[PDB]
Amino acid sequence: SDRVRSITLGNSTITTQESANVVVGYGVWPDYLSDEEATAEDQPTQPDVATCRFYTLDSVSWMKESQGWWWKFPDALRDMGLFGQNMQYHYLGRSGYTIHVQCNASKFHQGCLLVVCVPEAEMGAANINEKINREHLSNGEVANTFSGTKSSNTNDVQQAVFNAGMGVAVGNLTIFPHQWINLRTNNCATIVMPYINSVPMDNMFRHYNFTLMIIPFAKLDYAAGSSTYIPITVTVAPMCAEYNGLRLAGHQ
Amino acid sequence: SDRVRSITLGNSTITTQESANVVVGYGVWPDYLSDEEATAEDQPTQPDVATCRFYTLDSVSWMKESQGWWWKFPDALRDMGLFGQNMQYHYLGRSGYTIHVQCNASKFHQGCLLVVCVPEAEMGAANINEKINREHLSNGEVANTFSGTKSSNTNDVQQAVFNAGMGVAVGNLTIFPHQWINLRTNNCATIVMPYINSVPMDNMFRHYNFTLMIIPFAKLDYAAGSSTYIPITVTVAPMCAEYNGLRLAGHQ
Amino acid sequence: GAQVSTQKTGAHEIHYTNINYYKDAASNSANRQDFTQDPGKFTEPVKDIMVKSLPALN
Amino acid sequence: GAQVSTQKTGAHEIHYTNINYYKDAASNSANRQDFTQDPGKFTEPVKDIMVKSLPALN
Amino acid sequence: NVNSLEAYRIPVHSVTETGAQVFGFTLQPGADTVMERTLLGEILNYYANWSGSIKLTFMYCGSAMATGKFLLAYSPPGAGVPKNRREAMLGTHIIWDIGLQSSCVLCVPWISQTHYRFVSKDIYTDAGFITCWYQTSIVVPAEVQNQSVILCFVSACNDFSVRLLRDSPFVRQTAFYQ
Amino acid sequence: NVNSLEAYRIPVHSVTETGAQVFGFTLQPGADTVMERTLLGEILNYYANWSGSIKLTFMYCGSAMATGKFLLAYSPPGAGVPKNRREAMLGTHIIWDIGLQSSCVLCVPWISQTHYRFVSKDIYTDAGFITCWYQTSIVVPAEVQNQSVILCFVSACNDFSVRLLRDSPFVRQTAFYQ
Amino acid sequence: VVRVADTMPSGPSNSESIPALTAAETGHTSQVVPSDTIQTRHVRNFHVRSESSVENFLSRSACVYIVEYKTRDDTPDKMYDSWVINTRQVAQLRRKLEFFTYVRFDVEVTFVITSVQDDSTRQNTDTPALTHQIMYVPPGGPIPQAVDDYNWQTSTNPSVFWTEGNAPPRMSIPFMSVGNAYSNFYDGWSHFSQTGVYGFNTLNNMGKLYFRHVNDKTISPITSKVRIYFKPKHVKAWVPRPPRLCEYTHKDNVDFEPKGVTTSRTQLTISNSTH
Amino acid sequence: VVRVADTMPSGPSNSESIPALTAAETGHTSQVVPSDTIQTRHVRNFHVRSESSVENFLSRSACVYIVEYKTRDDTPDKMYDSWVINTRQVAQLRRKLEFFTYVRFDVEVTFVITSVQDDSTRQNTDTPALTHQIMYVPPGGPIPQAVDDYNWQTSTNPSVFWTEGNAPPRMSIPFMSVGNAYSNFYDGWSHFSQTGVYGFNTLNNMGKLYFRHVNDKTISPITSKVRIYFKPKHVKAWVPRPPRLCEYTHKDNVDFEPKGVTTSRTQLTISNSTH
Ligand SMILES: CCCCCCCCCCCCC/C=C/[C@H](O)[C@H](N)CO
Ligand SMILES: CCCCCCCCCCCCC/C=C/[C@H](O)[C@H](N)CO
Repeated sequence: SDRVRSITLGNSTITTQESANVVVGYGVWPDYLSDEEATAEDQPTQPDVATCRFYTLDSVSWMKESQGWWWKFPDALRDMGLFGQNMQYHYLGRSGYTIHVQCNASKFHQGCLLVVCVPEAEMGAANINEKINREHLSNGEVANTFSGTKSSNTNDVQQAVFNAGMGVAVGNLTIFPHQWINLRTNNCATIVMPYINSVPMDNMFRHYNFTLMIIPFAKLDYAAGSSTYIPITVTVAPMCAEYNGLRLAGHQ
Repeated sequence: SDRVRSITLGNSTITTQESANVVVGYGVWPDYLSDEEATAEDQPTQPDVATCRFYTLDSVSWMKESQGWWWKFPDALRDMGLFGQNMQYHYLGRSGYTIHVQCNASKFHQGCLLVVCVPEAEMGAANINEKINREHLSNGEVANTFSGTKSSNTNDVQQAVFNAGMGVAVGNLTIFPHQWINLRTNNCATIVMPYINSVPMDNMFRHYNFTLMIIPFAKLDYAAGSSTYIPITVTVAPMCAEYNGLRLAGHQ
Repeated sequence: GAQVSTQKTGAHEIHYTNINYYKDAASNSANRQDFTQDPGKFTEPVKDIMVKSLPALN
Repeated sequence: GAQVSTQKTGAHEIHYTNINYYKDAASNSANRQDFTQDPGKFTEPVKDIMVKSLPALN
Repeated sequence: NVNSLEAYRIPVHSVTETGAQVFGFTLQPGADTVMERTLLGEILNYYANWSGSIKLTFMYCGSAMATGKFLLAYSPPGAGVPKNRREAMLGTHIIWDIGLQSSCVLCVPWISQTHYRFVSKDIYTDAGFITCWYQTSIVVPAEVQNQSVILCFVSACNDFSVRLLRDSPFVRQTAFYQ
Repeated sequence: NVNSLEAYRIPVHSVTETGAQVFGFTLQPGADTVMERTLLGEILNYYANWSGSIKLTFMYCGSAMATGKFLLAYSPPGAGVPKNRREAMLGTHIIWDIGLQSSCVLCVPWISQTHYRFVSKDIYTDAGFITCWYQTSIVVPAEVQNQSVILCFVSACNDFSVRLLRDSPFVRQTAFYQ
Repeated sequence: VVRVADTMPSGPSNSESIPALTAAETGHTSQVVPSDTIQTRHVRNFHVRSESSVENFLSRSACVYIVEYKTRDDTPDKMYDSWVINTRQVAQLRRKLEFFTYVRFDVEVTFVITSVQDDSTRQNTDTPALTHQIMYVPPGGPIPQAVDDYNWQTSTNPSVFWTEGNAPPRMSIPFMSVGNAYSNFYDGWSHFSQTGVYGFNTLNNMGKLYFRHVNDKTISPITSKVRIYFKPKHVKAWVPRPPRLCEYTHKDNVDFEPKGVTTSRTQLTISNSTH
Repeated sequence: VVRVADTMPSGPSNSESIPALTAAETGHTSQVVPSDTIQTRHVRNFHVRSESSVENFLSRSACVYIVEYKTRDDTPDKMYDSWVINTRQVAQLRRKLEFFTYVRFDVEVTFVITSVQDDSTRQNTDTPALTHQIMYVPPGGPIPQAVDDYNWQTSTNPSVFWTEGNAPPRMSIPFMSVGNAYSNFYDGWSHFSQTGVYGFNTLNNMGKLYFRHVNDKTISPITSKVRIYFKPKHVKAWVPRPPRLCEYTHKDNVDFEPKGVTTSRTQLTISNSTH
């Protein structure tokens, strides 16, 4: 059957046995930048094995009262090997991604996640005329968490699930490349995400390309003898990463 | 005339106007590793612009009483950009080099340097049954200095010019790929140096591939009104660098 | 399985016979008749070679 | 009654001579040059063989 | 645990947060205490040099209603041992999802300076570290046991070799066998 | 001067009249103290017979504004050592003018009774004398240093040979190297 | 000339093919190549599985027993020695043979004989060169019971004579079994009623060697000690089996005390700490 | 059959050609023939660079070590001897090998064994012929700790047995390195943190030899002294380097005291006087 899928990128391999399918972007597969759409004049850097490979982020715990999580993604891979180093030494970056999310249960557990991959998720603030600190939009490989009600913390994102931090209807948030992790059919959700920007290359510190969002619509539920701890693991692999404008290390 | 030479490697260019020639190794030009001489099984990493480029070391001051200098060279480029980072993240390295040394004077100054490039310059100790610390064999981009007489420091190399730290005749040290910087004809000395080892790839921290040596045979001399400060600048460019065995950053 | 080759004689004025007796090439005698050389990698180790009559650094 | 065969040399860079001297085959030297193998009876010892890309217990 | 059959059982269960280490050993087939008396360790302990790839196969022996994920990482030396899952996924790894197909293969790639290692221990030919981490936890339904058992397998690939004969360091006799 | 790097420097300067001797040694590659520990002297000290020509290359390491001329003479034996420049120019010599090309070659021609000499010293195969004289002085302008340094080189030509193996007389050990 | 397998290059993959997912419950060893999981290059590999074949692994000379006998004694049994032939009194050659269940090989036998002058009051002698005799008796033949016994004539039995100081004596021996292979293990009894002896001791039946000095009573005692070296050549081997964990006890049975499976670690997870 | 270069005839010259003017600053050795400077004749030269090749220069047997052991002692360690294998305890073969950085050769090993009766009160004996054993242990094998130890069995380790008065024992040994050449010099450390030991002592790892008498306790002490001769054959050599000026001190490092460059003259110009 087509439920078993194997993905190899570099020296890292994922074998799944209850997959659903693979969503590829807006139909476009990630490729390198051609000479007609180019702007910069010098030779790029294509590592292609030491960069294009699966990196595993932190596992998050999914209780019955969990609301959702988000990661900003050119910035969650800041300290992930030679991808993060090549981010630190160059000025212009350009890559696509492969986002694989693991969550397992048994046939006695129920629940349903929505894994969305949203371009340009410019988020709102908890206090309206106030500036958000960078530690709340992103935290690296550590997830930020939505809240169930109207949050009003200082220098923080408005954390409500029914507005997704952006002021929209959370049910209408499926216009983006998405899958579901339904615990009675699924085990994982693979999303191939190409490069989307208004410019051909961009800096990978000053800009946030997209935002993964994992939101449980059907709440997690189980009986009085089943397992309580259910983790959720996100694994990311850059694809067709190239780099331009080499200079010293830093971001300022 | 053939005295003007221009060398381009990456986004760095050297134009010289009083060059002599270019010595290329033992006749062999630096190339990549073929599939027949290979040992490891996984895909290497070939950056080719962000790595293969000229890096400038520290300038050293050449008085009338100067004796000589040496640099160990897979280790003097430890903190030089993505070459040093790619050294820090991989286990096996393999590259050739281009060593260009600058020293200028006027037509009233005299002197003569010998720029040697010595493979496997395993050096002796000042005290015979004593262990040498690593800060005296190499210091990174900072040069170590020979002495005119028998040196007897603790945990240090035997620093005498007439034995070159190796126990040989310093006049016989021209069997290696060398040039001279004679201040009445020359301005620079370019040495293209291929990969020489007993194994096809090696670790670039545990091993010292070669040792540049700059020794003044004819001592520096000038009149009572000429310029006193004469620097000597070494510039190095890795060639055909490839990397194998990616893991976390460190050396232990 | 015999091999015939010339002996080391002088000039201006042979043919020994050799049979190998062991299954390994590390048992064979020394190859003391390879007289070739090439000092082009130690002498003349330069780019843009020199023509010996030109001033060469002209 | 001589037999000529190649020696064990390395790669990237021979022909010893053997004559048997005794009337019995139990006197001969060891057959140290048979390098063939077949691990198809120890690995893959099954009926209805597996194709390594199929789920195989699909 | 060596004087029983419990030495083969790798304990695994539901965790509290995530991302902890399951087990770990050093890639020394013939010098490591883990795969010393294993079949590859025996045959390699009749030799002194070895070369080629190594397959590690992991069988999940839990229940049909239990799910889980793991990160099976190989890390070449030069650094030390990876101390979290962040340092472990920077090397050769695979994510294994437990489903109908009950076993996964981590095929350790041959990555070496030389062509051969040594079977005994030396600093020069060091090979790396096999480690295993929780990608996601073991979620199980009600009225099903939580703690389960992973079994591990090892064999050599089709590019494997051994070079130098020697006596095995396991044979120790004192007198004859009258 | 051997316990320094000054042993390689041949001192030369402006003279008062003309025609004095700069340096001098005997053509014995392996027995003369001058070219004993040189590379040709080492390899020839692993042999007992030698044959063929010898190149001597002289590099002027002074300043670009200084000029001068020298007479690089070879004299076969039978007489003694030439005592002036008049006796030195009666043999094989070359006048070297110092200009843009900074080095000259005195190629010592193979002139011998036999086909081979001996590497060690004997009266029968004596080879001759290398000497160097002032053709004209070193004229230098004002505000430039007067005393300069000549370096010397040696190698063998393409018709060179060695014949009889022996142990080198340089190896002297007493005990083992524990 | 048989090389090992080359490593073929690969690229990225995203498909329903699963080489890493298998089932070890079918008794099947997965054929997974490193080019199935990660991206590999092209490696032209020149290694040869040469010194791991069954011929090269077993064909090495191994000491199987030490035989001691003297040249003058008060009791006649210490002037000669005998040995029932087995390969199961030295653990190295026994453990090298017990990788397989059945074997078929020719044997190459080499004796190494050394003599030592015993301690006595009259050590200042001049002894002529000692000559030794090694007689092989096929199973059923007559047995010598003294050094001067008339069964040492060797009219039909194989024999070898060695003078002191020469090369070691060497002879070749063919495959001597009454079955189709030397059975290393025999799971069964000797009697049809399932009594008697249990093990491979029924199927040994190889004969036995005899050792003496051809010289007569000397005027000073000298102790000879001869070492027997077997060399298995022309080797075929069938149905392999795991190596023995436990230390041996006897030659006739397979019995043991239980041994732990491997060496303990005292922890289960590695770290960059004191491991 | 490769001759040296002929000398070609020449005549007078007057032109802008300058073979004698060159530049040694380019690292270039001038190719000046004597027919470029002076007038030469035609000499048909028949000399052959035969006994200067790298094969003929190194392929000579050289004593690398002396090994001493006895046949009866109060302490058991003086009845046997051992030697960790290197080529760096005798200066002649070491200095002949250290012309190059990397070498690749097969070895031909020859042992010369001599025995001397030690001084004692009971020298009037009649000793039968001594037999010696030389066991080679590849790196990692078990070590004998007595002369009667059971690790002297040589079931898998290479061995050689020699009776007194014969030819010297000789065997051939192939290229045994784990790399592509025997590294004469290793500029580097043993640990990745650049500590440990510095030099070629990490890359020795060749095994070690063992020496004893096959005979038992004799009634008078005899001192055997065996000399090991290596012969490098099938020679390839790379990247030459200058010979060592200074006297050696140890086997494990390269350290020295500074030595003058050559012998002094006390004058700088020759003359027909007392020179
Ligand atoms: C004196 C001349 C003849 C020398 C006789 C010496 C040995 C004769 C017996 C042949 C050796 C067979 C040894 C046993 C072979 C098998 O390994 C065992 N049956 C168990 O496998
Ligand atoms: C008893 C039979 C075997 C005899 C064993 C004797 C020697 C075994 C080792 C082979 C000799 C290799 C010696 C060292 C070679 C190289 O010169 C060094 N590694 C340094 O270059």
